[PDB]
Amino acid sequence: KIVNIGAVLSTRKHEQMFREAVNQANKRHGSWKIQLNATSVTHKPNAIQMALSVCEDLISSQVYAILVSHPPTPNDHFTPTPVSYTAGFYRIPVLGLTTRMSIYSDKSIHLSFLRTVPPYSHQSSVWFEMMRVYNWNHIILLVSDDHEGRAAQKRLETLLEERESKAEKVLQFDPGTKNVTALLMEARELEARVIILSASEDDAATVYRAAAMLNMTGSGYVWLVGEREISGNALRYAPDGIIGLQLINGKNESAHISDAVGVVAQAVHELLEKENITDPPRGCVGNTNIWKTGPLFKRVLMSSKYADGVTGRVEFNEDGDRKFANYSIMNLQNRKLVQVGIYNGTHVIPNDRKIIWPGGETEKPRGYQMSTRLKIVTIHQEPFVYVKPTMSDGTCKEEFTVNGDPVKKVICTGPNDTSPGSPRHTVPQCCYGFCIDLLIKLARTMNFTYEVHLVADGKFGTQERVNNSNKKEWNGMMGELLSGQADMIVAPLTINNERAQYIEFSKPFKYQGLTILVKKERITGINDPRLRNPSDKFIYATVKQSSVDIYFRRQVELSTMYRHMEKHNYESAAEAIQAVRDNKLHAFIWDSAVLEFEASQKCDLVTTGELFFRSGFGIGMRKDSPWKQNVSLSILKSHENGFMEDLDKTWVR
Amino acid sequence: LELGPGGPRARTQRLLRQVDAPVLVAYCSREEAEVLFAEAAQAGLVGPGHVWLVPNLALGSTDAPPAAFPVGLISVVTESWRLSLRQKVRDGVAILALGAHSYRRQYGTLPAPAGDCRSHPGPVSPAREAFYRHLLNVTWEGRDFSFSPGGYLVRPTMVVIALNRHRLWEMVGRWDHGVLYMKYPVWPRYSTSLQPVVDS
Amino acid sequence: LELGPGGPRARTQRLLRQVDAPVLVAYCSREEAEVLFAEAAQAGLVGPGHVWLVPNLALGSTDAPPAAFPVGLISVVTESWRLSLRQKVRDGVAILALGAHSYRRQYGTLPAPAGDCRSHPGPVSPAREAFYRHLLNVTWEGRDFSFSPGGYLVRPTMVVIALNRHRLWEMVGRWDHGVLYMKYPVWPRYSTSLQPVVDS
Ligand SMILES: *[C@@H]1O[C@H](CO)[C@@H](O[C@@H]2O[C@H](CO)[C@@H](O)[C@H](O)[C@H]2NC(C)=O)[C@H](O)[C@H]1NC(C)=O
Ligand SMILES: *[C@@H]1O[C@H](CO)[C@@H](O[C@@H]2O[C@H](CO)[C@@H](O)[C@H](O)[C@H]2NC(C)=O)[C@H](O)[C@H]1NC(C)=O
Ligand SMILES: *[C@@H]1O[C@H](CO)[C@@H](O[C@@H]2O[C@H](CO)[C@@H](O)[C@H](O)[C@H]2NC(C)=O)[C@H](O)[C@H]1NC(C)=O
Ligand SMILES: *[C@@H]1O[C@H](CO)[C@@H](O[C@@H]2O[C@H](CO)[C@@H](O)[C@H](O)[C@H]2NC(C)=O)[C@H](O)[C@H]1NC(C)=O
Ligand SMILES: *[C@@H]1O[C@H](CO)[C@@H](O[C@@H]2O[C@H](CO)[C@@H](O)[C@H](O)[C@H]2NC(C)=O)[C@H](O)[C@H]1NC(C)=O
Ligand SMILES: *[C@@H]1O[C@H](CO)[C@@H](O[C@@H]2O[C@H](CO)[C@@H](O)[C@H](O)[C@H]2NC(C)=O)[C@H](O)[C@H]1NC(C)=O
Ligand SMILES: *[C@@H]1O[C@H](CO)[C@@H](O[C@@H]2O[C@H](CO)[C@@H](O)[C@H](O)[C@H]2NC(C)=O)[C@H](O)[C@H]1NC(C)=O
Ligand SMILES: *[C@@H]1O[C@H](CO)[C@@H](O[C@@H]2O[C@H](CO)[C@@H](O)[C@H](O)[C@H]2NC(C)=O)[C@H](O)[C@H]1NC(C)=O
Ligand SMILES: *[C@@H]1O[C@H](CO)[C@@H](O)[C@H](O)[C@H]1NC(C)=O
Ligand SMILES: *[C@@H]1O[C@H](CO)[C@@H](O)[C@H](O)[C@H]1NC(C)=O
Ligand SMILES: *[C@@H]1O[C@H](CO)[C@@H](O)[C@H](O)[C@H]1NC(C)=O
Repeated sequence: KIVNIGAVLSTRKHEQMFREAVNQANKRHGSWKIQLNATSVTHKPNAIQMALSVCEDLISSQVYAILVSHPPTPNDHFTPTPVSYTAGFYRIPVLGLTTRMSIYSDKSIHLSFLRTVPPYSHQSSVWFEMMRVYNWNHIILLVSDDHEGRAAQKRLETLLEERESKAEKVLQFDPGTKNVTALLMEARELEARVIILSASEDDAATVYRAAAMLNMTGSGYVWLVGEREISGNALRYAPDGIIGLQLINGKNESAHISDAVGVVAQAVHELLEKENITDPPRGCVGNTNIWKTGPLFKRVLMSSKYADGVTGRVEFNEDGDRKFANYSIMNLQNRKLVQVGIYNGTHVIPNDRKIIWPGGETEKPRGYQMSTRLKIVTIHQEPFVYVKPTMSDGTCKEEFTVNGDPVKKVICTGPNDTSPGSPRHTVPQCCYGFCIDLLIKLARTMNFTYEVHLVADGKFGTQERVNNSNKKEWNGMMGELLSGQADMIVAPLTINNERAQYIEFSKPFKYQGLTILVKKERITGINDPRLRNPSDKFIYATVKQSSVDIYFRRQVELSTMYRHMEKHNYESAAEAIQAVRDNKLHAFIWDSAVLEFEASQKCDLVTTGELFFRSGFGIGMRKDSPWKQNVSLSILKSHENGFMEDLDKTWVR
Repeated sequence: LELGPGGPRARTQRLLRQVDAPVLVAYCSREEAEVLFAEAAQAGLVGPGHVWLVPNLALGSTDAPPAAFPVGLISVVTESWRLSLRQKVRDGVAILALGAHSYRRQYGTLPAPAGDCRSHPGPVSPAREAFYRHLLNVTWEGRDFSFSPGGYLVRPTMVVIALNRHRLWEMVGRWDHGVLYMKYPVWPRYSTSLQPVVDS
Repeated sequence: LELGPGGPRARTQRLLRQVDAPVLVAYCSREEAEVLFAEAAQAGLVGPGHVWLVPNLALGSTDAPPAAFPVGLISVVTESWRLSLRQKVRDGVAILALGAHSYRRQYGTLPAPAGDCRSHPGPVSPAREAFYRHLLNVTWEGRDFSFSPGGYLVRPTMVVIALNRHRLWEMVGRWDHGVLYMKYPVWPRYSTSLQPVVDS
C-alpha cells in the first residue's frame, strides 16, 4: 500500500522543497512500509484549465490529500477555489498554506478544506483582547460590505455578545467606491474614540486619506487595523500612530510545507490503525461517488496535535482552521513599522518599546470624548416636574417658597402646539420642581452644562413592535435616549429589568412603589377578587407605555389584568387622575410617590392597599455610559448629607 | 447528534431518551435522517404524541420514501415537487426565454451570447448586469419566479406535505400568499409505531 | 469493558470517547485499572473536567502508585492505611487475645485449642461457637473492631484518600461514625500539566 499525497504550487522551486520535506517525513515514522509518495503540479492561468489539471495528475493518481499554496502576488480567493471544489467533490482533504480569505471557512461551500494559517476574520479576536487590556468599550466597526467585512463583523459581534457589551455602530463601506466621507462624518459625532477598520488595500488607503481630510487622526483617537491595512497602498497614506498587526510567518512557504506534511503523515499513521481504508477515486472520469474513507480521514486530521512543527504547535478548531497563532503588533512610528508586542494566543505580551498613539501622546488615551453640552429629556410629572408657560419675554413668573426661598427654574422646550394630533410646534416653557433641583445640583457637582427638553409623545416608554414589521422598537424617553436625541433622562423613571437591558440606571434617588387610587377604601392591593375578576362594575386603568404596563405585560399570572387594562389606558397621569376624580374611572394604578402626593394635595381621593411593586426612580443613561459612577456617587452623597430630605420637604410636603 | 453510516451508535440513544418535547424539528441529510428516525424508533420517539418536521434536506426522491420514515412526517416543498422532468425543463426554458424577451424589448436588441473559458471577463459587463436583472423578475403562467439577489426564489408558492398512512407523500396544505390552507382542522395521529401500546 | 491484556483495543477506545459524564466511577483490578486509565488519558478523560472514584480493589501498593493513575483519584480505605506491618500484627493478636480473655471471663476457662485437618468435627462444638461469638464484638484502643456475621469489619472509621499533585496518596477526609468530615471545602482540579486550574 503506497499512500500518495499531492501539492499544487507556483514557483517551480518550492516543489523541490516539498519533495525534500516529504522525503524527510518518510525517513521518520512508526511504519516505513506505507512508502509515503508525493506528487506536484504548477499553477495554471485559466481557472477551468486549472481544475482540469487537478482532475488529471493529482486526482488521476492515488492521492490521499492535496496541498495548495498562493503565488506571492496578491490574487485573493481565485487560485485555490478550483482545486478545493474538485477535491471536495470526492471529500479529499485540501490543506491551504497561504490563503487568508474567510470564504474557505464556510463548510457548506468548501466541504473538505483545512488550513494551517488563520484567516483575516480571526484578527478580530486579538482586538477583543486589546479591548480587554486597555478597558476600551466604545468602538466603531468600519468594515467593508464584501464577505470579508461581514465575516469579521460577525465574529467580533459574537465575541462581544459572549461578554456583556455591544459595538457602538458599524459602517458598511462598499468596496471600490469613492467618497467614504459620509461615514466618517457620521462617526465623528459619536462618543466613541476607537476606530476599527477591516478593508482591502485600496479601501484602507481611501479611508485613510478621507480621515486625514476630516482631521479624525488627531489626539484621543485610536486606530486598530489588520494585515491588509498596513501593507501595499495602505501603508503609504496610513496615518502615524495606528496599531496594526501581522502574522509571524505569513508567507514562509517552506515552513508551512514542512509543518503540513508532518501533520498529514501523523494523521495517516494515526488512522491507519483502524484500517478500513478505501482507495481514492483514481481519476475524475469513471467515478461519481465520494471516497468513503475521506470524511473519516478529514475528521481525524482535524484533531491532530502536531506539536513539533516549524511554526509551533498545530491544532485545528471545529471549522478546520489553525487554532492558535502569533500576531506581531505593529505601530507606525515616524513612517516606520515598529513591533511592540506579540500575541501568544490568549494574551498580548508587551516586552519592549512604547506605543506611540496617533496624536503623539505617550500616555494611553481613554476611548471616549464625552461632551460638555448635554441634552437632557424630561416628562411632566406634577410632584417632580412642574411645567409652566413662559411670559412673552422668554422667562416665566418669578416665585418663592412659603419659607421664603427662591425657586430655581430652567428653560425647557415642550410639545406646546395649537395644532391637534401630534405635537407640531416645540414652544418653550419653564420647568422646575424636584427633578430639576436634583439636576441643578448634579450639574453643579459634576461640572457640565445642560439643555432640558420635554419628551415628544408624553410617554415614559416601552418597547413595542414597529408597524409594518416584526421587530420591537422603543418609544418615549426610552426611545429618545437609545436613539441619541437625549443624552440623559432626569425624570421619575422606574427601574425595571426590561429597561436595564438597554439603559444604564444610576443608584435610586427615590424609593417608592405601586399603589391604587380611588375616590374617597374597599380595595386591598392587586389581590382583591374584584381586580382578579374583571367586569364593567369595577373599571381600572393605568398610563399607556409606562412601567406598570410592562409590569403587567411581563406577568403570566396577571394576563387577564393586562387584558382588561388594555381597553381603558390613558394618555397621561394627570388626565387619569382628573377622570378618576370626576367619577369616570374607578381605580387608577400608579406610583406611590405621585399618587400619595396627589391624594395629600388635592384630597377627595384615597390610596388603598400596600405597595405591591417596590422600586426606585433612577437617572437613565445610554448603555455603559462613562460617567455613570460619578452620578451614582453624587446621588449617594445627596442621600447622606441632607439634600434628599430638603428636596422632600420643599416639594412633596 | 452525531449520525452517519454506522458511526458511534451510542451517545445518541442516551440524549434522545431525555428530550421531553411533543413536537420535534429535525435538520439532517437523507442518510442521516434515516439513521435518526431509526434511532428515535428505538428510543420511543415516533408515533402519536410526537410530530416531526423536516426541510427538503431529509426528503430524497419523494416518489418513493424509505421505510424508516415515520408516518406523520411533515415537510415543506415547492409547488413543482409533483411536476415531471419535461415540465420543469419547459419552465426553465420559459424563464430564460422571458428574460431574453424582456431584455430585447427594453434595449431593442437580442441578448449577447456568452463566451468560453479563454480570456476570462473579469469585471461584469454592463450588458451582463442588465440581462441578469431582467432575468431576475419574471412571472410565468400565474406562478411568480422572482429571484432573490442571493440566487434562490423569493415568495414562491410553497406546499406543506406529509407522509400518510399508506406511506405516500401527499399534499396537506398550501402557502400561496402569506396565508395557510390546511386541510386538517385537527392534526391526525395513527396507530403506526405503537408496538408497545404505551406509546399511545 | 474487557480491560484484558492483548485484546480488542478499538472497542474500549470507542466506548470511552462516547462518555461525557463529569463524574466517573470505575471498578476493576490493579492491572485493569492501569489499562483503563491509560485508555482514558488517550481518550481525554483525565483533565480537570473529570473526577474519578475507585474502591479499594483498583488500588494496589499505596506507597508506590503507578504513573497511569490520574491526579485527583479518590478512594476510601480503613485506618490500616499507612500503618506498619508490626502494628497490624499487634492489632490482630490483640483482637484474638481480648476475645480469649472475654471467653475466660464469661466461662471461667480458656477456649479449646484447634484440632487438625486429618479429621472432620461435624458437630458445631458450641464452645467454639461461643468463642467465635465473643470474638465478633471487641474494641481495642478506642477503636471499634466489631465484625458483621458475614465475617467483615462492620461500622469502622474509614478515611477518604486522594492522589495529590506530588503523586502521593494524601488523606482527604474521614468517616467517623455515620458522619463525614473532609479537609477541602471545595475540590481542587489540576490541569493536564499539573497546573492548578480554578473554575471561572
Ligand atoms: C510516486 O510519485 C511519482 C511522482 O512523480 C509518480 O510518478 C508519476 O507517475 C504518473 C503516473 O504513472 C506519471 O504520469 C508521471 O509522469 C510520473 N512522474 C514522474 C516524475 O515520473 C509515481 O507514479 C508514484 N508512484 C506510484 C503512484 O506508485
Ligand atoms: C462626497 O459627496 C458629498 C455630497 O453630499 C460632498 O459633500 C460636499 O462637499 C463640499 C466640499 O467638500 C462642501 O462644500 C459641501 O457642503 C458638501 N455637501 C454636503 C451635503 O455635505 C463631499 O465633498 C464628497 N466627497 C468627495 C471625496 O467627493
Ligand atoms: C522560513 O523560516 C525558516 C526557519 O524559521 C528559515 O530557515 C532559516 O534559513 C536561514 C537561511 O536561509 C538559516 O540560516 C536558518 O538556520 C534557518 N532556520 C533554521 C531554524 O534552521 C527560512 O529561511 C524562512 N524562509 C523565508 C523565505 O523567510
Ligand atoms: C508563539 O511563539 C511562542 C514562543 O514564545 C511559541 O511557544 C513555543 O511553544 C513550543 C510548543 O508549545 C515550545 O516547544 C517552545 O519552547 C515555545 N517557545 C518558547 C520560547 O517557550 C508558540 O508555540 C507560538 N505559537 C504558535 C501557535 O506556534
Ligand atoms: C469646569 O469646566 C470648565 C470648562 O471645562 C473649566 O474651565 C476651564 O478651566 C481651565 C483651568 O481650570 C482653563 O484653562 C479653561 O480655559 C477653562 N475653560 C472655560 C471655558 O472656562 C473649570 O475649571 C472646571 N471646573 C473645575 C475643574 O473645578
Ligand atoms: C468621577 O469623579 C471623579 C472625581 O472624584 C473623577 O476623577 C477625576 O477626573 C478628572 C477628569 O476626568 C481628573 O482630571 C482627575 O485627576 C480625577 N481625580 C482623581 C482623584 O483621579 C472622574 O473622572 C469622574 N468620572 C468620569 C467618568 O468623569
Ligand atoms: C423587471 O425588472 C426590470 C429591471 O429591474 C424592469 O425594467 C425596467 O423597465 C422600466 C419601464 O418598463 C424602465 O423605465 C427601467 O429603466 C427598466 N429597468 C432597467 C432597464 O434596469 C422591468 O420593467 C421589470 N418587469 C416588469 C414587468 O415591470
Ligand atoms: C461481646 O458480645 C457478647 C454477647 O454478644 C458479650 O457477652 C455477653 O456478656 C454479658 C455480660 O453482662 C452476658 O450477660 C451475656 O450472657 C454474654 N453473652 C454471650 C453470648 O457471651 C461480650 O461481653 C461482648 N464483649 C465485650 C468485650 O463486652
Ligand atoms: C471496518 O469494516 C468492517 C467491515 O468491513 C466493519 O464490520 C467494522 O465495524 C469497521 N470498523 C470500523 C469502521 O472501525
Ligand atoms: C403655547 O402654544 C399656544 C398656541 O400656539 C401659544 O398661544 C402659547 O403662547 C404657547 N405658550 C407659550 C408659553 O408660549
Ligand atoms: C401600518 O401597518 C398596517 C398593517 O397592520 C398597514 O395597513 C399600514 O399601511 C401601515 N402604515 C404605515 C404608515 O406603514
